[PDB]
Amino acid sequence: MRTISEDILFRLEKFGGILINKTNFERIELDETEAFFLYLVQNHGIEIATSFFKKEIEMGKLERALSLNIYSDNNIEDSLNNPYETLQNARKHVAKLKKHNILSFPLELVIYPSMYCDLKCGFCFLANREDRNAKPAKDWERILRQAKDNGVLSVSILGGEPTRYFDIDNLLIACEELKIKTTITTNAQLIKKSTVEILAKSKYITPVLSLQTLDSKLNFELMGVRPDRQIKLAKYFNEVGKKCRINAVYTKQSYEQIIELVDFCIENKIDRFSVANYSEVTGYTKIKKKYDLADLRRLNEYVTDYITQREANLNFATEGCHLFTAYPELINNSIEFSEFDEMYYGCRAKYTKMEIMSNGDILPCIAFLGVNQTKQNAFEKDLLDVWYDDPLYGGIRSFRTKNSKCLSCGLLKICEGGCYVNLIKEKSPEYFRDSVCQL
Amino acid sequence: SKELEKVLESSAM
Ligand SMILES: C[S@@+](CC[C@H](N)C(=O)[O-])C[C@H]1O[C@@H](n2cnc3c(N)ncnc32)[C@H](O)[C@@H]1O
Ligand code: MET
Ligand code: SF4
Ligand code: SF4
Ligand code: SF4
Repeated sequence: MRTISEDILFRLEKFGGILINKTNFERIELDETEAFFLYLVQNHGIEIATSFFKKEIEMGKLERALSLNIYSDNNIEDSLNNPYETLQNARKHVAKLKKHNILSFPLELVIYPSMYCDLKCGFCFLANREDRNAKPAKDWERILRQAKDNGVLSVSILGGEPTRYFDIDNLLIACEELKIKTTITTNAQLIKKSTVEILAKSKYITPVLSLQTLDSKLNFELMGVRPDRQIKLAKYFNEVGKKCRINAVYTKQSYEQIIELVDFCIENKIDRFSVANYSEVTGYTKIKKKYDLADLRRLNEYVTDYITQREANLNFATEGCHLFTAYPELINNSIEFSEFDEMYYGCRAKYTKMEIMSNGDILPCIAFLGVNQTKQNAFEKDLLDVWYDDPLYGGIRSFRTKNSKCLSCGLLKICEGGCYVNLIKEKSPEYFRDSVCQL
Repeated sequence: SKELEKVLESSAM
């Protein structure tokens, strides 16, 4: 028990620091004393850290920090710097974060190693599923290393069909070796035996299967394939004792069809079943959007009641940007956020998310795929530099609505009129309220 | 607030 565990994320922030448990993503907000102490632990070990802050320990300031189960023994080498310079850099870092007024680094990194896909889902948010310039895993390894060192929480491997990416196995192995909490989302049709084996034995990587419904007819209409492959692979992961998740997009499923999926997830011990809002934000989707966010809540109520009334257990969730607009009873002007939560909740593109396309384009969100503005290259510039200076981030971060209703809304600071990308499409973005908003 | 936090956590893609 000499240094911070690899299963724990610690980061300096403008207000002090943040602690996140990578197993359930529960956060702990730290003051400067706690943060600087743990910063020394991170770079010099507990003995040096405790010796340095002996006065603070004596005064009882670090009782909570010392009591937390976040310590371990690592093979990572300590900083060559003097602890005083490390503390010096910590103060400079905090002051810099105050000046820029940003979170230190995205928690969520989403990489698209190849935009190629073997399918053509009618609901796919991508414009095209072709790619002949995908980079090798070695180039992506440099990206992951930056992400880890700057305090990323999780990495999501998308596309495109990532299991059709030629260098997927090496990419997955790289994630495992770096001990990065990772997910990979796949249509599961032609996943390689080598890829399944890597996932089955993985500690840090969780597979997510894209499956709309057990109904063979309807799933073929939506994805162009039967559910057979997804079903079969979900069963396999259960039998080998590997956690596996399922994500469906709420396009035109009936309640009875969703419940069929719920029952399947229960019996095959799915770790998480998520139903996503059908997002048109990119502007490339084809299938007509039948349900809104209010309808998504309606489904959440129906499913949660079914699980309860049937006395079953399932980590069920509904997800989508601005989903909170369907919960008017929970919204009021007495809502108060911490410094972190105010920048974390709402639009993740502002201060917590980064997405990297196959060509290296750094987007605050996939929504910017339909925005005609220049994008910086991750294969030629450091992620951290971009996180600070990027004009797309700067635009969405500094955007403020002038809408009368929004200005009096309790969730104003985390929403600002709705999706920034949707708003800039309109004639007067600052006065337009996004139509997704059910309030 | 626990209810509000769950909804806000889900308010994302
Ligand atoms: C957006 S990511 C992450 C989804 C979810 N947050 C999770 O926990 O997996 C991958 C999913 O996006 C889904 N997807 C594709 N096009 C979509 C769209 N237009 N709207 C919403 N989801 C879409 C794919 O089916 C895939 O399962
Ligand atoms: C845009 S979807 C990206 C991941 C994979 N192609 C899936 O659909 O599950
Ligand atoms: S499998 Fe994923 S990338 Fe391929 S078309 Fe369907 S949603 Fe799009
Ligand atoms: S769009 Fe406007 S009114 Fe609706 S939740 Fe956001 S700030 Fe509040
Ligand atoms: S930019 Fe729009 S789609 Fe992307 S995270 Fe923010 S609100 Fe959601």
